[PDB]
Amino acid sequence: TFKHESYYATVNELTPVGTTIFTGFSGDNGIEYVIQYNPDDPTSNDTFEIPLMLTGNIVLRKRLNYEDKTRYFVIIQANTTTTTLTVDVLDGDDLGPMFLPCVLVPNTRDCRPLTYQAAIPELRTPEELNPIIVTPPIQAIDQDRNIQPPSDRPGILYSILVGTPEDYPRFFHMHPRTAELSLLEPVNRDFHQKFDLVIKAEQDNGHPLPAFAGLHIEILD
Amino acid sequence: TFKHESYYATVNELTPVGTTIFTGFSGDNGATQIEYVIQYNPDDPTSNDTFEIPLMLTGNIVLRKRLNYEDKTRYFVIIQANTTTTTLTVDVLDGDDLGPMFLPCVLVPNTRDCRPLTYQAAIPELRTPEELNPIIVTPPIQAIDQDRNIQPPSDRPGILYSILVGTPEDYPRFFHMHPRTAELSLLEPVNRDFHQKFDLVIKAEQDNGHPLPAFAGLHIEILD
Ligand SMILES: [Ca+2]
Ligand SMILES: [Ca+2]
Ligand SMILES: [Ca+2]
Ligand SMILES: [Ca+2]
Repeated sequence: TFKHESYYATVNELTPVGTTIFTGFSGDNGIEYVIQYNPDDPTSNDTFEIPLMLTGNIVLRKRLNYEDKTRYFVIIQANTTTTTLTVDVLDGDDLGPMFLPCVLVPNTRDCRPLTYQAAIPELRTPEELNPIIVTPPIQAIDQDRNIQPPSDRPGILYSILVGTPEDYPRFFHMHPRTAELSLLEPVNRDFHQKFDLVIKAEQDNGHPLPAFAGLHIEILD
Repeated sequence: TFKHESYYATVNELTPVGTTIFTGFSGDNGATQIEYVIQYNPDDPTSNDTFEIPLMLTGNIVLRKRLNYEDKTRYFVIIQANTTTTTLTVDVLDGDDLGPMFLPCVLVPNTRDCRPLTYQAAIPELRTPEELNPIIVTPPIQAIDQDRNIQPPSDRPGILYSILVGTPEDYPRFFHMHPRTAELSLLEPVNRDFHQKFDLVIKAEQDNGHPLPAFAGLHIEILD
């Protein structure tokens, strides 16, 4: 018979296969330990294993994914008595940002491509137009919705990656933190009728994992 | 007094902060209380920031910062015992934290980002799939893992190609993309009176449950 009647572990979703994720039967706290097929949670015996049947330590056998599954009920049997180990997956930083709005493409987890829009009158000063209004507003968030603790959450950096015509940096500046768009110089429609830019949103923590969107800017009368 | 002149560990780049990554001082295999602490290494300054010994008496090494195979793959960790030092060489193993990239990948100046791609094709009107297939795309559609050194090779995901979205909306009637080769097939003759051009978005993703997709444009002109 078992000392507690149920047990609990957490595992970061990035934990490599082969890592030992629970040792709590060691130290008088639990004899041959083996994992049972759990009818109520079929995939748990595929995801976790006890390689050394005498110590009862549990090793991760398949790669986890917070987006697919966050809780496992692992039935462990001893030689007879069973117990349930509940294993909660902790969300890890394996995804980058997404721009909003994100309308999912049917039968995917991918956002439908997005082209933000702006329109600038010709021959008017930065002074009269700034900030330039983008529709919908430029806005990105982490696809990782439940990183803990909150101090581990990255910020997002916005930028203009590339664009046509190639002299766009002369006319536009994007704020790296707010995505606010600034005209730097009046535009003459005799020389520029439209700009087509690619905007980037990335994480500031050394793991950019960037998302991209379009920004089309019309130049009016 | 250390038992070996130097030591060696590997660590997967995805290993969470807080994980214990080397235990090889623990079973009488280190020095002969006995206190293990990490020194600043002048020749590798960031190693003492990346690794720590929280329990000074057991000498086990715990990862303190998140690793990145793309920035750095080898650490020289100086460990001192109280007194005598030794070097632990730590190799980072490439982990699956990046998805594919379409080729060619020409880097955008001052970024690590591929310049976006629009693949091109041009189909004559009124000609059969039989006479045109496979449709020639320029450059050829093709993606590879951004993770360049995954080991062993049996751990490498396969790549799945698809047409994500497109305009005009009846493109699936005329075009099929092979999920594994990216080969593009015309399914039906095109009449230029009804269809002049197609603008598609192509996706390349991993088949291992961690898609991490890349996207590219495919423009198709319909000629005389
Ligand atoms: Ca995640
Ligand atoms: Ca993230
Ligand atoms: Ca990698
Ligand atoms: Ca990969």
